[PDB]
Amino acid sequence: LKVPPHSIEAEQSVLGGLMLDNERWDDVAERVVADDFYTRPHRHIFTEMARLQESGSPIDLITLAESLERQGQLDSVGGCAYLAELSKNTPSAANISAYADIVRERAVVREMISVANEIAEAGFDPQGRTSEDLLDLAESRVFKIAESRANKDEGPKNIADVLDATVARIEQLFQQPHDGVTGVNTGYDDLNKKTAGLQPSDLIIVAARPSMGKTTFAMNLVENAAMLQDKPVLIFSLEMPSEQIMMRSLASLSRVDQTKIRTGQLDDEDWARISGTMGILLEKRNIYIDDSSGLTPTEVRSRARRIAREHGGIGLIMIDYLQLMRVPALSDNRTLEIAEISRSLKALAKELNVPVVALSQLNRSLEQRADKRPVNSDLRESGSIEQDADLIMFIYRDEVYHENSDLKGIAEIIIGKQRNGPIGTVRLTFNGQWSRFDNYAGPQYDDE
Amino acid sequence: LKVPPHSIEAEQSVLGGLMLDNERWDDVAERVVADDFYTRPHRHIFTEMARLQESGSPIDLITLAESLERQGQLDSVGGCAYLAELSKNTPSAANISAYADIVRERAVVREMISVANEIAEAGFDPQGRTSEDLLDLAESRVFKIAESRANKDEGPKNIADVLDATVARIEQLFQQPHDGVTGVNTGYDDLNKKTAGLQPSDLIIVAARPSMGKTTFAMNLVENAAMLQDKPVLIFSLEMPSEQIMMRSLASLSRVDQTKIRTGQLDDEDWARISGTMGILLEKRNIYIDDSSGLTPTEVRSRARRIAREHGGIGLIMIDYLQLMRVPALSDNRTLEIAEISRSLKALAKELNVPVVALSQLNRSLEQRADKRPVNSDLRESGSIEQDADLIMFIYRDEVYHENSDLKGIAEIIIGKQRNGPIGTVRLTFNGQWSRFDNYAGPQYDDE
Amino acid sequence: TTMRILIGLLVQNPELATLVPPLENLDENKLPGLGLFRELVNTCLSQPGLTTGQLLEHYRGTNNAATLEKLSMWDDIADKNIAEQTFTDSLNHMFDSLLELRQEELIARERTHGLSNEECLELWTLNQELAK
DNA sequence: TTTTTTTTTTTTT
Ligand SMILES: Nc1ncnc2c1ncn2[C@@H]1O[C@H](COP(=O)(O)OP(=O)(O)O)[C@@H](O)[C@H]1O
Ligand SMILES: Nc1ncnc2c1ncn2[C@@H]1O[C@H](COP(=O)(O)OP(=O)(O)O)[C@@H](O)[C@H]1O
Ligand code: ALF
Ligand code: ALF
Ligand SMILES: [Mg+2]
Ligand SMILES: [Mg+2]
Repeated sequence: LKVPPHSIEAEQSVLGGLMLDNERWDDVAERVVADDFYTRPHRHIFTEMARLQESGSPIDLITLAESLERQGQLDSVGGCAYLAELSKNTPSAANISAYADIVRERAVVREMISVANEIAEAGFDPQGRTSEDLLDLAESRVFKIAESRANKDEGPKNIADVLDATVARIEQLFQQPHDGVTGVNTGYDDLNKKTAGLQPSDLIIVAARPSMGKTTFAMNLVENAAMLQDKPVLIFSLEMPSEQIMMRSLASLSRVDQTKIRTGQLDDEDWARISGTMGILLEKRNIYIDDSSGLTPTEVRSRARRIAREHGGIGLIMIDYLQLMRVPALSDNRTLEIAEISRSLKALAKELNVPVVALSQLNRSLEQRADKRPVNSDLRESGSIEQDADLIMFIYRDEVYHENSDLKGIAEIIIGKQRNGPIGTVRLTFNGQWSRFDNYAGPQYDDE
Repeated sequence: LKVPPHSIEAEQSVLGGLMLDNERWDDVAERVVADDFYTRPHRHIFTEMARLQESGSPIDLITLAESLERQGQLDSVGGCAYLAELSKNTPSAANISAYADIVRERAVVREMISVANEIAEAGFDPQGRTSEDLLDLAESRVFKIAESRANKDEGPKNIADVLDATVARIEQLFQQPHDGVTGVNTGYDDLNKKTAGLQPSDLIIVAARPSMGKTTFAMNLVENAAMLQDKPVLIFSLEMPSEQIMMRSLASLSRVDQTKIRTGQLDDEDWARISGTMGILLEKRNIYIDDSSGLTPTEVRSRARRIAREHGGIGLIMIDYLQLMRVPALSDNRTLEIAEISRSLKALAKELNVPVVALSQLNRSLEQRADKRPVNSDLRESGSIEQDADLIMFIYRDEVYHENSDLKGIAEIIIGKQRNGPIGTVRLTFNGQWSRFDNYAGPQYDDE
Repeated sequence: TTMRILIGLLVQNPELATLVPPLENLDENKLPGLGLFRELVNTCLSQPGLTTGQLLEHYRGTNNAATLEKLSMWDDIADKNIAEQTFTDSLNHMFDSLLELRQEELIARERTHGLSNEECLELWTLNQELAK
């Protein structure tokens, strides 16, 4: 006698919370309905609660008991004793939303079980229905379950939208071409335009071959975010110690030769710039760095939670880098370890609702191709990283692979994957002297 | 029967406090893991709590009980009655950190006891293993426990102190008026200018095709370091016996033909120079050599620690070379073995805070390209080497692949990777007669 | 179990006993052996500004001093201000037994011969306090 | 279950 899956405790908690806190009815109304309660008395009680709320009466023990007695259904549920027990057994109504979600889970699972039972009954007795008929019946039954998935738009915009956009742009060419920055500012006009800033809850993967300025680009983004927001930002520099990272940051901010900074060959003017940068940084105090080695995802999550709770959230998270993270449980298979790391980081980003720039590295096969511009598959263990990543940005430098290149000092940031925006190339001016990236002010090349 | 040490009260207190305060989960999270709990039911409970919190769900009696029941694990943990007992027995979560620390202490003590028992059992029954194998196993087991406790430090605590310390260190570096070289002098003006010497803690990989003098350049750097400092320098000549290496060193230092030294066709002046070199070396006594082949990272680390302790640190470490090292645990996958070796060498360098020049060799694809100048792609078993490599230098000789080359006697040191400095080409004079490298004193070619 | 923790906390830090809200009216039959806890609280309240040894030596004429001494070491923590919140939470949990009694008796009377409007009303009022 | 290595045969430029 396999009892249908259910949760007496969850239903009791929801009912008690409704008896205690009426204000959270709406949060419960959207999640669950009367039918979702496995036990019929709970269905009756929720129906009466809905009727009282619709009439505007408050939901409490006395009013609910009176209303149920007036309907003669009070005996069917258990009277003042049972309703008082329902109100009593709830630890707190603050978690009524979670109980409602669990009840919805149970209701959906029971619906799936009933659908399976109906399909099995149809299979046992086709009643002259063809195999095609039974398959279509099963598919129709299952599609009811997948109503909460949808597909949204896949790209095809009709002629009317094209005309509207064309007219708007032709008119705004005379006007000011604003960007529309909503996310965390990237500090660069074109990148902000194509990305609308670093979207919260979205996983961003910056990839490049080593020595391409991957860490440099990430640090520049983090510094720009810190100077353009008050919320703290977080960095996990497993690859390098905090000292080198801070030296890079100071060299970029002060626009001074990082070689001088490292060597200590600093003049009075450069020293004054460094002092000003130090003052600005110690004024902000919105940057946090961890020089830990071999961090596991759980440690990163716990530390991020600590910092967010202490400072009421985090503006940005940075990880340097994915392939350094360790999962001793999945050490046997590297690919599974990487996939689990990526999934955990994505879940962390969603839970904290903060942009997360986690760095990644490419397989050598990229350099075997005639064109060395990276693509999505070039990621090492691209199987899972590409799937989990919401935004993927590749860093390329033609000057690196061609000393006679005409694009000297130019770095290409190619958005190769973007769920909520367009892919494409962007150009930036790379000053290796300061290890910095700047908005590209050169002639615009057509994106062909 | 010696029962393993444990504290059921601390585990119960932590479990109850987590139900009473989810916010302090972080304090529990960074102090204790699921495997720490002596009793398996507590391990399962902690696992379920971690799973729920990772999902964002609240850790409470009802949600936890239902989560366990979803995996059929509720009755395995004593059931709802046991969960209620756990919730009741805890007065408050104020002292939860102390309880987590106590649980960690007990778990680590049990781990130590288990390792000791395993070592004793292996000693009783070596199963044919030599004593050295058992001692190395015990070394690894103890080192694992020692490293597993590095969880309190290395975290992104309040940045202000970290920033102040880093800025103070930068100021200290500035105040020390060095002559441009802040690290182990390479003995070459241009290379020191571009690299500021071999920095502490940094992994340096010198690579080139075989016969290019990679070992020659490595030994020249070693000699320069030994003559320009008093700290010891350590060499692992897995490729060659100590005899040939020392003969090369004497030929370079004395600037006498290696052929004559090898053949013993030495005149009075040559023997006088050799005697002077011998006297200088015997006066220095800052060089140590190991010609043992098949050395694993563990033995290298142990011997490095021994030498550092006996001589108060090491100025430089040299390994000839990477691919020869053995990791039987990863012998099945050569790439994984090489990655483990490289990462272990990087960790050793960081621990001892010394430059470690580990030599490497390139793939044949380089010689199939029109341009034979090595690049980052050309390393053999490459992916991990470059990632762990903080500095990468390639050795090229156009004269080798072109008999009518105008660069006869000239060698190109291409700094292809430099975290804190520029990449580019340098030229040196190669005296293969003496197996030596010298500063290039010809016309300076501008690097395009 | 909770009684052992309460006794250990009371013995460990006699200074905090002055902050205990009154509990004289509460019967000692509800919790197991609650008379010892109430007697200890009353005795410690009688002499503010005392040391742990002078409180321990009070009950040397009885055989229950061994339990007090063995509980004092147990659940010992170096920080003082941390223990006050735990003690306050334990006191609140103990005081909740009164509301537990009052709602249990009302439920028992409901099952015995029902309840009127005012009776279920007061049951609801008492139960609302339990959640908070 | 994957990264390497490096044969071999083709295409393409
Ligand atoms: N003094 C300098 N002059 C010019 N370029 C420099 C200087 N210092 C560093 N760089 C550049 O900064 C880059 C940073 O390299 P790295 O951080 O290792 O790359 P990634 O982080 O992308 O793996 C190098 O490729 C180098 O060209
Ligand atoms: N008597 C000599 N005259 C000229 N060149 C020599 C002489 N002896 C050795 N060499 C050079 O020194 C190099 C050392 O080779 P080797 O150590 O095998 O290179 P690597 O260490 O890079 O594999 C040789 O390639 C050779 O050209
Ligand atoms: F070599 Al890097 F980030 F500096 F991959
Ligand atoms: F042939 Al060699 F180092 F001498 F690779
Ligand atoms: Mg980097
Ligand atoms: Mg050699």
